[PDB]
Amino acid sequence: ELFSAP
Amino acid sequence: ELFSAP
Amino acid sequence: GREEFVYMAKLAEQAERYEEMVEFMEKVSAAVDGDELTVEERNLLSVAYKNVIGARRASWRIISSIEQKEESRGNDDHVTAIREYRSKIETELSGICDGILKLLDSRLIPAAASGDSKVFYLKMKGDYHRYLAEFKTGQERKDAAEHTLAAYKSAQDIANAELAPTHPIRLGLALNFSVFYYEILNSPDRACNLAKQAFDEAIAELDTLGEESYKDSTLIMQLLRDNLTLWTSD
Amino acid sequence: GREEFVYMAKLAEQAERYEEMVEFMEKVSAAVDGDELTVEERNLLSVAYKNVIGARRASWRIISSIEQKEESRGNDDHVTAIREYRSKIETELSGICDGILKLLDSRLIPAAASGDSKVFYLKMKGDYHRYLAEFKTGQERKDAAEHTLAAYKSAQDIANAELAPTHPIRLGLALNFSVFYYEILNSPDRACNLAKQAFDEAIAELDTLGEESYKDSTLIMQLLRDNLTLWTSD
Repeated sequence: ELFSAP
Repeated sequence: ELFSAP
Repeated sequence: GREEFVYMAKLAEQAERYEEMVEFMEKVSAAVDGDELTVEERNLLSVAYKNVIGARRASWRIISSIEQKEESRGNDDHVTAIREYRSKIETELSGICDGILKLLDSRLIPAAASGDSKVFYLKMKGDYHRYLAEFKTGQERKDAAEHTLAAYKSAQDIANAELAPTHPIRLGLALNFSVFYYEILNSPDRACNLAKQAFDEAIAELDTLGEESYKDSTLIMQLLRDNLTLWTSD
Repeated sequence: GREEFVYMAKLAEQAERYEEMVEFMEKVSAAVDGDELTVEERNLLSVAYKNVIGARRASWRIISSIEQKEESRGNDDHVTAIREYRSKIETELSGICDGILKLLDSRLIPAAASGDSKVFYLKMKGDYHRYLAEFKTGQERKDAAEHTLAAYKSAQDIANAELAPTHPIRLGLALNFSVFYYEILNSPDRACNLAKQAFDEAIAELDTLGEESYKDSTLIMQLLRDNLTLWTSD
């Protein structure tokens, strides 16, 4: 559920 | 936007 | 071996690498000479080709819209570039259909021993001749439309004779056959009549159901209604 | 040549044929000797690579999970087949990372003339070295981790000195840098502090943003918060 940059 | 069989 | 390639096909599916899923099932079919694919294998093969062709169909549609818009603007340089790109997608579409049709004509259809399998594969043959008709032109389009009508109408004869009106395969054939009428043959009336007929024949014996068997039938029947709803109000 | 291959990249994007979008953007970067890619061209190149690598990363994750379940509680021949398949996905991952990293080291980073573009391309270098670190082992992982931190730290130095704390590129760098700490280096404390620090320094001067730039900065900052919320509860 961890996000990085788009 | 018609539907054919799955 | 058949078992190994089935497992690889399931790994490719999970990974959503459907081009490789096609290859693994292509090898499952080769390992099964004469004998029929299992329901599981039969379904994996169709899931493998559906996604593969589904992506190119999506691409072809969006590219065609862009071509027409650019034609309306007069950008000849853009239209030239779009047509060459569309032609590339059409070449892939042709190859994907040729692969499954070659397998259907030479192995799967000849080996189908039950009405169930006969209506499944013939239906699939019509489906992939229909996809060809979506983009082909001239004689190649008419040849594809006729192969579709031949395969669908044949599959229909067996379905009415050996499959219950609620059988998912029979309902799926009627749905796709009706779509074929509307989109390829531009016969909306024939499309609505077939979609309603297949639906009415189903509701007649629908209440004679289990509890978890008509999950698949109800799904197809709702699609028939949705298409009818759209076709009836133009 | 340049303008034609940009258009082709845009078509490939609409078609969701991203491997071809990479090829078109590779030809764009080759046609731009010394000069910098436009913001439009620069953004098309990362969307292309982002999606190409994004697919294989998704595939690699699911295959790895299946390998571990089979290894713990299942057949060894299945594990053997999975490992060969995972190894094929890792070869594609390596190839994709290799393509953009070569382009970054030999053209894009050398040609970056503003702090804006320098942080962008250095941040990208770290991103694709990080993607290598996600699956590489042994020396290749160590080499990837070292290159990521070097590229991120370099980028951070320029970002702090020449980019506003609300600039999306600077915020994106902080987000990915913080993810690198948590996932690759297993340094949760440094991950949380860098995310909070980049988030606090942003909220301080968020009043200066307009309405089209307030949307870009608030999007990255919400991701920083989401990660912090998860990291702070472990």
